[PDB]
Amino acid sequence: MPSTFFNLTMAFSLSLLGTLMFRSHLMSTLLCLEGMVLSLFIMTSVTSLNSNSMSSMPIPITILVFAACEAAVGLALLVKVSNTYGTDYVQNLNLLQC
Amino acid sequence: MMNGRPGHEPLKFLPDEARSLPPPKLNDPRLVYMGLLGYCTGLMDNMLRMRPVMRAGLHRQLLFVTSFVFAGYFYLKRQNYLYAVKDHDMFGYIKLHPEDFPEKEKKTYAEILEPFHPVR
Amino acid sequence: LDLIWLEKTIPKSTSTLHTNMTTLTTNQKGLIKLYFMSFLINIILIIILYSINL
Amino acid sequence: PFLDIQKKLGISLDRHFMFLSAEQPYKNAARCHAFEKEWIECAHGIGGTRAK
Amino acid sequence: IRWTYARSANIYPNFRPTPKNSLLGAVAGFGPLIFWYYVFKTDRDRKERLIQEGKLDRKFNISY
Amino acid sequence: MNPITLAIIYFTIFLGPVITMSSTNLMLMWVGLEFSLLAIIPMLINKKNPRSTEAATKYFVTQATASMIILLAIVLNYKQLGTWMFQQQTNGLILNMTLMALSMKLGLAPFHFWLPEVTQGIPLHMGLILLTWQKIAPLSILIQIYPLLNSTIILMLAITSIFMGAWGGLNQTQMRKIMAYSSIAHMGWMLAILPYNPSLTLLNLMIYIILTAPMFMALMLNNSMTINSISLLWNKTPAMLTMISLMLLSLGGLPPLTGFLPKWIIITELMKNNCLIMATLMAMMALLNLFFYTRLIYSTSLTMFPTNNNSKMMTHQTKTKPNLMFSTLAIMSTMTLPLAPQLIT
Amino acid sequence: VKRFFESYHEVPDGTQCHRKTYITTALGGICGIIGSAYSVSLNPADSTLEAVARVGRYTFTAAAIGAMFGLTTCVSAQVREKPDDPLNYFIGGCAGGLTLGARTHSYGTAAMGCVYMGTAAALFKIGKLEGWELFPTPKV
Amino acid sequence: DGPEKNYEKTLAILQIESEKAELRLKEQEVRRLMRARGDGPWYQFPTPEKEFIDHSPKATPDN
Amino acid sequence: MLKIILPSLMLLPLTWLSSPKKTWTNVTSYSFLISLTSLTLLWQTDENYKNFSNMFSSDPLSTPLIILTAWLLPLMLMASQNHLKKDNNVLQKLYISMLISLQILLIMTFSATELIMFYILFEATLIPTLIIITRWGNQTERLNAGIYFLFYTLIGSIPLLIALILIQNHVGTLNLMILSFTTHTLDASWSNNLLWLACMMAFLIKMPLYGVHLWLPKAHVEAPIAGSMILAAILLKLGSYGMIRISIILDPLTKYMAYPFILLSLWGMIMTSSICLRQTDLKSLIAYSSVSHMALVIASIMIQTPWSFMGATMLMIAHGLTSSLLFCLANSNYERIHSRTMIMARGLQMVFPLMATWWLMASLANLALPPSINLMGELFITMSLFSWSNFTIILMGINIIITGMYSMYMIITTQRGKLTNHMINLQPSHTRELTLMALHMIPLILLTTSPKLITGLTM
Ligand SMILES: CCCCCCCCCCCCCCCCCC(=O)OC[C@H](COP(=O)([O-])OCC[N+](C)(C)C)OC(=O)CCCCCCCCCCCCCCCCC
Ligand SMILES: CCCCCCCCCCCCCCCCCC(=O)OC[C@H](COP(=O)(O)OCCN)OC(=O)CCCCCCCCCCCCCCCCC
Repeated sequence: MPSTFFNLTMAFSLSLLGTLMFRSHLMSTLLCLEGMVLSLFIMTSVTSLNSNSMSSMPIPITILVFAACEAAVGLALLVKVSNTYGTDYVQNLNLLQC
Repeated sequence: MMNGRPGHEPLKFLPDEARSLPPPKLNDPRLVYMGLLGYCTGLMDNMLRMRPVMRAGLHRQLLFVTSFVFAGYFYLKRQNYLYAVKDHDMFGYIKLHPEDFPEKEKKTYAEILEPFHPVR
Repeated sequence: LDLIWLEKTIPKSTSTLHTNMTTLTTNQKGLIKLYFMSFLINIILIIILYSINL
Repeated sequence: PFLDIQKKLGISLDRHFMFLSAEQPYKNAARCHAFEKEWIECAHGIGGTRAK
Repeated sequence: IRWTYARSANIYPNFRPTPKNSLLGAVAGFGPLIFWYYVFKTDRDRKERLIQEGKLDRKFNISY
Repeated sequence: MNPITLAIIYFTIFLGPVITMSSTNLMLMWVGLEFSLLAIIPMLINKKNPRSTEAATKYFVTQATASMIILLAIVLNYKQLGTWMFQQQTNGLILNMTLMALSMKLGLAPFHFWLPEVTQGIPLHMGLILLTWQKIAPLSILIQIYPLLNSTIILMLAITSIFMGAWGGLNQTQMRKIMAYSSIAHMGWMLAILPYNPSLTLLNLMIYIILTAPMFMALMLNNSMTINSISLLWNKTPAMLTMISLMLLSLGGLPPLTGFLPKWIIITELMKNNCLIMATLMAMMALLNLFFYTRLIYSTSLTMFPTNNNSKMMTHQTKTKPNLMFSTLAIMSTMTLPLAPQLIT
Repeated sequence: VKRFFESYHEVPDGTQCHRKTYITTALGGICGIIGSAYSVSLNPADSTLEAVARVGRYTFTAAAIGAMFGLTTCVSAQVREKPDDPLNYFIGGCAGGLTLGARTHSYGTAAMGCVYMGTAAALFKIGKLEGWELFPTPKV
Repeated sequence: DGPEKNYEKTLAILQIESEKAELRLKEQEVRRLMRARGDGPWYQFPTPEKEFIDHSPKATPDN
Repeated sequence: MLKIILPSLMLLPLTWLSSPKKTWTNVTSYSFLISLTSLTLLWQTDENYKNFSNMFSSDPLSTPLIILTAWLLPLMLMASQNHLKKDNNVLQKLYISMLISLQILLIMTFSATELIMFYILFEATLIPTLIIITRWGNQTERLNAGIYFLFYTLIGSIPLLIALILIQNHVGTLNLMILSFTTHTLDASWSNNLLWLACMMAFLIKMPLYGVHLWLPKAHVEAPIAGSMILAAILLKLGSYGMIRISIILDPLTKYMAYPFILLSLWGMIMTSSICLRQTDLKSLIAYSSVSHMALVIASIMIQTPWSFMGATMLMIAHGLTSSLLFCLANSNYERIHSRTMIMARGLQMVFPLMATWWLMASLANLALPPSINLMGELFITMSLFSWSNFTIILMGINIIITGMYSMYMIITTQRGKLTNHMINLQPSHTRELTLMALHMIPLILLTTSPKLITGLTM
């Protein structure tokens, strides 16, 4: 459990580094966001199963539902970006600087 | 800072203990200013809606003044209770901790030697 | 003393300083890639500051 | 909480599963139930600073 | 109007800092200040030393 | 939008921060933040232009990253302490994760690079409800854990927030961006007074909201997005120039306007806790904020910019746009300084 | 590095002059690396070569500022035989400002840097002598 | 009216201001001490609620 | 003090409810009655200070400034009535409202017994000066003048606010009499030096000191006549009252920290008098003369002699009256000729003989003609400065010589000489403007007759 939770935290940190460090694909950025979501699910589930906290067992389902609604809204925004600009490259969304 | 005190019943505008306090005298500068702000609000609203400033919406101006005085009176009662309970907790803590607040034997202007700085 | 050097020294120099610095701080390109690289730098610096402060 | 609507109305929307030694399904105690209970009855009524 | 504008509202638009006017402004804004500072400081320390040593006499000086 | 989805979206926008404040569980505060973000996204996207698309996309990715960092800190605290609240002995790294993520959510520097970006491109009522309502819930979370946070990082964030807010508001012309940088500076003041007295943080939040709302409403009167657009206000509605001047001076913090009171009492408490250097630096940056407010006053009220020929049509037509709620908030945000002991606690 | 920064003050001014210069140069170099990272992040270069070039230029400019600051403050304190006086720090901050102006190639920036950095160093020395708190823990 | 009215009004003003100054100084000292070691009404930070702990016998006797 | 503040407050509804054909008459008459009511503060038959309430107090120093403000307001209305004649009624009533707000806030500022309230009213009276100068000024750099004025004053005043809050936290009440009684010595540390500088620099900007005086000439040139009168007659003295109030808790390190400001004041009054010699603008000439006289006041306040304080206070009152009179005469010529050029109108003694008499009297007051309160204050400042250091008499002599030169040069180039016969639009005289000069000059003669009213705190 300590090594497992340490590498889970490192997986979250790597997914956060990928989310912060953009490449050309907003789709890849969203995928990094759900990498963070999945790491959070795994950490919460492992903690609840280790502590035998059946009162806190609703928390993984809660984060799954809420972050999945988040992902659906983000997919809708990516759809709007792609429909507006043909492609979903993130460098096109820069006309609000001025 | 006072939200964690003992006997703090949650989300109470005016607890019953506050009823031991003197109410505002209902003609005091704070409530008079609240009524003046209500009247100025009505006048400014008349100007912004492009009506006669004093000759239009007399019921509206009366409603503004009355609502401002009402809200100011009850908020002033709550604030008076808050200041009173702050002072009461302060004096209670001072009484309960007398070693931390010693009376200083403050001495006269006959033994202390204030330095003299001439202006010349 | 009035129309050249005190005016160059106090008010116009403060105005020029703040104009240069506001150009520097509002030279933003509007790219969320650069913005999130900036946010990553902020995260690294705050983590380092916590590590050295403890 | 910042707003004490749950304490004012007397309801418990989310206060009954804050910690491991709270109510559990079919009376199955979580780990360190006794330790966390003793910590909470120690810390109760004296505030955070005196609790620490 | 042109003379007044050139004398008042055009000097700072047509001023450019050179070494010469930098030195001139520095000396004209500080040299009198440093000189009078030294004059008044030496005079006041001389008066102070005289009055604590006791040799300076204020026979009827009460309207100081 | 039909009234059914209007009511549901607006109710969820209302429900998010209310859930966040009412809940004692960190998870339910997180889901309140989730409701707020998800509910407000369609209202930003509503106008259906590429600028609205950019603003919604940047706002979403920023709040997504900040919400995941919030969730990471909550999960780490649950692993360390077994409970769902940062009680007294949670890790300082976890608390700094919360502070950085909530500063990202609020939009203060050096996490402020999206707030003018998002505020531009959305309608003025969207900028209003964002810059007023969406900051109560993260500030509520920050207030709930005030005695545990790290004053060094908080003061550094506040200092850089007001510095870049003052410099930005000094720079650009666009009114929504001006309000965004004003928001950044005011949130810097809020965050600085947060670890010592959260009551003054709430007082600054209330004063900022009741000052920021009515001048957004005056912007929505003529949909003036530009300094020039608010500069020809004298031909359109000359009855508003005096209140615009008073609200801008109150936002600048000039006495005897009641917007001087938050900065004054914050400086008082900060000097009670002995951070003279921060108090003075924050005051000079507030002076720069007052500079760009005063430039706005010069543009709209104290001078008289040239107008067009169709302003004759605009004066011919009548309008009933300003509601009764504008004047009450303007008066309570302009002429309320002598009630300072009542305003403070 | 916190031990390094508090080991700056283990000896009075005018003593261990090389060590003081090295510590202040290191602090200026760290500030230059941070500023260069922010600069190449917000304002990317056209290629990695001149990106690293401006990183090196910013780091060297800030390191020169710190080095001349430490050397000038230490030399002034040593040759005037009084360590706990803010004038030495003011001359050091002015020397750092002239270093900034010499790197920027403008006497106007040199003079502004002299005045501002000398004032900043003077108040830093005053605060260190008389116990000012930059980051105070909440007491009331 | 006369000099005694102004004299005694000044005395009343001075007494009120001196009492206010002493009360402000004592308020600062009380707030400092209370935050340093919270044992009075103020600066009482929250604590998990005791009333939501199960005391019934459970499935595992080692509790 | 309430019996003066309240009817001045009620002047505003009188302004906004009066008929458009009667508002000037009503406000002018009732403001004259306000000044007459404000004359009751001179009933000072005993050495105790008039403490009216826990909020307002009167003083031998505060009383002349309050009376001067209450007297100045109707003269401001008289001066402003002409250039606003082609204006809307709401604009005229707004201008009168700004003047009345200035008058109220300045009375409350001088009668404030508590320095935080003093600062609140300090910025409160900062605001409508900005509004007046920037809205009713004439040419295009009035906005620049407003920015310089406001930001010089605010950058000065912010460390004053910090120093005041530190003083309140250290002592407990910051009430002026409590501070004066239970003051304590300062340990001559660097923190105390910075505290002293912070609580001195706000007033030093306001007076102004030399080197930070740059906001004043542009503000007076681009201001309307009421703005020039209110600035040059009240706000510099407001700064002066500021140092006299704050300096009592700063012993003893003002003795050595006074050195740069005295030197700046002496060399600055010499420099500004020289600028008055080679000045091409009449309003700028009066403005730089104001800078020189206020530099004299600065030097007296910093050397802290009782004779310096008394001469400073009398110079405050004298300079307020004579600078307002000079600005009024310059504005009369400006509404005649639509120009501020010093040399454009030359032979005005021919066509305005009575106004030339007023010009001569104003300049004779300016160059300190005895037995007037001008030379009374100037001579006592000279005495105290000579007692401080005997070599100050050289700078004083140079300043007095150049003062006489610029005053007589102004008279010679504006009244004396050949008449510019091309100026066909020279109306003879307004009874309003002649009354304005008379109401400026008669209190100067009365205060010359009885100088005990303005002798200030020390004597
Ligand atoms: C118009 C002039 C403006 C600039 C000059 C203003 C005054 C200059 C001297 C004072 C320092 C700066 C103001 C500090 C205000 C508070 C003073 C005080 O309380 O001191 C005691 C305090 C010390 O408090 P203390 O006295 O309790 O010290 C602790 C003492 N023990 C431990 C024994 C209890 O001084 C400070 O803390 C001063 C820190 C100031 C740091 C920031 C300064 C920034 C720059 C300010 C000016 C910016 C505008 C001008 C820019 C250039 C324009 C051309
Ligand atoms: C001998 C005594 C010596 C000691 C005392 C020295 C201090 C004296 C008092 C300070 C005087 C400051 C004067 C400030 C006003 C003058 C500057 C100005 O007016 O700038 C105008 C300019 C904008 O002009 P703009 O409108 O764009 O165009 C002109 C017409 N269209 O504006 C700009 O370009 C930018 C203006 C920014 C705002 C300037 C005012 C606020 C300055 C805040 C300073 C903060 C200092 C601390 C900062 C952090 C630490 C470095």
